[PDB]
Amino acid sequence: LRNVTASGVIPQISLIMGPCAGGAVYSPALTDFTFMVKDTSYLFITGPDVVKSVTNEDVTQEELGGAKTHTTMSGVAHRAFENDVDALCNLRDFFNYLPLSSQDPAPVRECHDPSDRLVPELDTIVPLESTKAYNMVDIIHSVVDEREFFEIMPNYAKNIIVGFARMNGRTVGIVGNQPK
Amino acid sequence: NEKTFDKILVANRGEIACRVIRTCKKMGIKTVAIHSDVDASSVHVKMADEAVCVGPAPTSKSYLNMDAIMEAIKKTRAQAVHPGYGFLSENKEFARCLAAEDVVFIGPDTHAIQAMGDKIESKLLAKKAEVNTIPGFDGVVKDAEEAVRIAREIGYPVMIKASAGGGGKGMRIAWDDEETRDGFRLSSQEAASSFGDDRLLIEKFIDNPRHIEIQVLGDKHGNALWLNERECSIQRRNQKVVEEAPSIFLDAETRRAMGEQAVALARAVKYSSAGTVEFLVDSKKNFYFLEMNTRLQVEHPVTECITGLDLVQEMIRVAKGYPLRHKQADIRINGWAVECRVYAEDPYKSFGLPSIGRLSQYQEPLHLPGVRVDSGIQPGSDISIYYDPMISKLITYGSDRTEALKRMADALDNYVIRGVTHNIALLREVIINSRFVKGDISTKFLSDVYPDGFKGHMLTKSEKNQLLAIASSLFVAFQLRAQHFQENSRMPVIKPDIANWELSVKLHDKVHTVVASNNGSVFSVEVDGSKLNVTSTWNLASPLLSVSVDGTQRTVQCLSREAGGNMSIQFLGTVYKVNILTRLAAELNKFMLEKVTEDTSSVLRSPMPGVVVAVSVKPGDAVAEGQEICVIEAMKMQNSMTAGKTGTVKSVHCQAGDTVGEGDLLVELE
Repeated sequence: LRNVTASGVIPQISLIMGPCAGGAVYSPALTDFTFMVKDTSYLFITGPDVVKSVTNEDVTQEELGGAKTHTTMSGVAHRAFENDVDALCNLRDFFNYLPLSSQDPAPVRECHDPSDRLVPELDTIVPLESTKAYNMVDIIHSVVDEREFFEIMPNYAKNIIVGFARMNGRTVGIVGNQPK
Repeated sequence: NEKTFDKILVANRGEIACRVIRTCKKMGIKTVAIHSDVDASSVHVKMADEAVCVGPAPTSKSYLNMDAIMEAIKKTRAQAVHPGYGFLSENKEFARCLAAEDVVFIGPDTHAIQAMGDKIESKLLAKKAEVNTIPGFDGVVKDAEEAVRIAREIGYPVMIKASAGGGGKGMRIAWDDEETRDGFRLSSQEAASSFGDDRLLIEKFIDNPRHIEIQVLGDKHGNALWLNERECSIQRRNQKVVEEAPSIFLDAETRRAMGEQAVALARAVKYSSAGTVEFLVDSKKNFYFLEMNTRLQVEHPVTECITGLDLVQEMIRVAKGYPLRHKQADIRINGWAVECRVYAEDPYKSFGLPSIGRLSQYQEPLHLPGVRVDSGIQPGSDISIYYDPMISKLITYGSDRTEALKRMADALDNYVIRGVTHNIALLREVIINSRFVKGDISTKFLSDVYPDGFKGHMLTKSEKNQLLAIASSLFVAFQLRAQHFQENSRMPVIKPDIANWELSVKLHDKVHTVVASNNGSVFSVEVDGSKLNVTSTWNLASPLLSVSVDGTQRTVQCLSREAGGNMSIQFLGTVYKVNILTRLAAELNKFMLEKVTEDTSSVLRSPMPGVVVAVSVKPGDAVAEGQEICVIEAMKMQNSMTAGKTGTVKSVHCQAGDTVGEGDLLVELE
């Protein structure tokens, strides 16, 4: 209930760092973003034993609810990290982007990249022949401040790109088609 | 005020086309340029007043397709053609077609090019011009007195070689007649015992064969001027990397003797353009004719700087038939110039390996003193598989050799190239190398100085401490900037009050304890017990960061960084990967399990269902990283598959016209 009451009021972030089974999996699903640690965390309502007993399927915990499964197949997790330390560092970095509540504007921090910087490399990025693809991530990197881009679901549904970046120090959300 | 061709067509791509166009605009000549399909937006096409496509991307179908160029010349009413270097500079047939259409060719006559083209005649012409002899002996050496006769005809030093065998068995250098008699006797006995063949050959030998070449300028009137020599000894894979003028080895007497003999040869063959007479020079300053280049060379700018002369302008004036305005006595050596050709190659693989990609950012260091850059690329340029990897010629000029070498090192540290791998690290290390600085150089310099391979700069204890301090200061600066939010009335921010940052920094499998504090823009860093001070503006967005460590000025680049702690730093031209953690984070990291990390990129598989349009590789072929292996079509998008890494094709599992599926093996790389 509290999760649902807090949705859209204050950001909520979940980091799955170990086993997580049963109804406990639903609270992270209600939060805004879910991150997973590789090889040591998993999410599933029912464990492999019940799956084998009921549907006669053989699967391991990693296959059933591993970080790779939920970051590449189910679209449940947003990012997978190598370690607890790496995950926590990236979590701090990510938290830097968000506002504290819906009553506050988008965070604006000190910026060194000039807002009028030209990007001549984009003048020929798009091939003339519509049968050749390019990488939209290159355009995104060129346009944003310091070429820094925090991508969301980088390995899931790769035909679209979503993420966080900064323009003139102000947090922005990037959505783009991926012709590649 | 000097009449010249009204319009000129430059049949070349890359830096040379841009270089010629700049001169034509300077002289008021209108310009036309030829481009393949892929080079449509290249700087030369943009620079040219008019441009014409001459064909498909492969060079054979474009630059070497004379018919397409000829139609273009007719279409543009082009008065004259400048061929630059490579491609059709030396092709006789093109000159004939130009002559048929009454188009002036800016260069020498076909006979002069052909005469030098033949090795056998070129020597007879060199002997007749009385230039240092380079004799070739087709017959066998019968005895030790015939060996001495032949050695005197060739000139000392000579190399005695066995006709059979390999690996340098039965080879001897002889410096005089007595060493020839023993060298022949010993080599014949060694060859008879090792190979059952006593037949010997005698060729000239060159101690430390420094490659020294004299530029020459010729006119229809028959007047000729010698330009000062150029040292091009530093070379990789038979391709020159660093060139300098004048040579640090030649005195005023030898240099003049070389210049006079090069002009004697040029007059003997009635040369009518800028050219180069190449020599091998031994440790005793004996010089021997190698070949006479009959085209403007790539290393022409270093000569232009010391002489003060524009070779392209002179080539155009001679083509109009205007007489030369200079006499040998007017040609001085002013200062010192060094050129370092820049390539898109991995210096670490072999000495150079071709690399391909889009230049996502490119910034030349022109602002720095005594720097001239000859390039044919811009930001967004695509270094393609079809052509030479040369990014630019980087040239530095000084009042003396030291000043030129210092400005170069500074220029290489200030050169920004992003999106391809490049040889700047190798160039920068050659320029500062104690042998190169002393002028102890030969054509073997790169193999002698780096026998195992290029491993990048090697840091001295002080350099390592400076690099660690700079990295720690950069890390702390990023962390500090992370805390500078704008005012939030609802929730004021509370500054994290930290006086000292304790960091574990991993450089090369070694972990260093660092304690960093700051005051204003000054960072005090204790590295393993050594105190350093780092000062800078700490602009974290600019590609180049200038810092002062204990008063020593450094220019560093931050190529990439991650929240985890990884950081790539270009320092002294080399890219070092460091990993920075806080002390507590480093301590807690000890409980993390090392992962398998097994992910082979050798196998290349199909990402999505489709039809294989074409396959660009076959077993045994060499593929550079990022090089296309095959193209897959789906929903008419011509998807391209790229090689994971540089290597060869162990096996090709796909064929054109075959409907592949996702997760299907396409090719294997070693």
